[PDB]
Amino acid sequence: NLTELSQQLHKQLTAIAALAEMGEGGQGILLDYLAKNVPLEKPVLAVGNVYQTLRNLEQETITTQLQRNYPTGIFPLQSAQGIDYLPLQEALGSQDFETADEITRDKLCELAGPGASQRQWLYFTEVEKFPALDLHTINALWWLHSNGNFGFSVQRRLWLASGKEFTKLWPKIGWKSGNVWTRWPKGFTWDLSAPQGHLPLLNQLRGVRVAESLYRHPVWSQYGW
Repeated sequence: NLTELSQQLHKQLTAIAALAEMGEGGQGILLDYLAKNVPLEKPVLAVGNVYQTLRNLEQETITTQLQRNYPTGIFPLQSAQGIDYLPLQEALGSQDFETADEITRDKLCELAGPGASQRQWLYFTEVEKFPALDLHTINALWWLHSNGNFGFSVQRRLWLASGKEFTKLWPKIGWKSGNVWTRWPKGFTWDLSAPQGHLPLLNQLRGVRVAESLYRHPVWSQYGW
């Protein structure tokens, strides 16, 4: 039974869900799966789902073991500018998407430099000059810890599937409901019941220029997003 479920890891989510509900046996299988695939070299959703499913059990022994074996998560926290992405990983690992959103916004300004860090918002030109590596790390964390539901890559593909029309994009990802913009922060859905691409948020107070620059950034094609 359990070995059959083990082979389903390589549809994958159903097996993962089943294993986690099967006591020490199934969880032992999940834990062993991480040991054979962590650290990731490329983002693999199954690995993210295994880690997050185990985290979601909220059992002390599992959580402690995960924190001990994988203190920085399952994905290398790489930065072309030496930025620390652990607080982001920790927020996503705790499924605190609201905090993760806040951190991501702060990290993008930090990535852009002292100018954006001071004014606390971005210019589209700064977005164009973002290093691909940092965007990859940030997006991977969102993607891996949300069953592929969240991430700029997710928003970008929906945008492409909308003929690059932002007015069609907003209702799909829940940032607009007809003629009314979703109100920050209470109007947004900070959990996995949110629509595909709902997070991270990109404030439209200053237009779509930042968003478009981000979606058109070479990182997505370069890293196979």
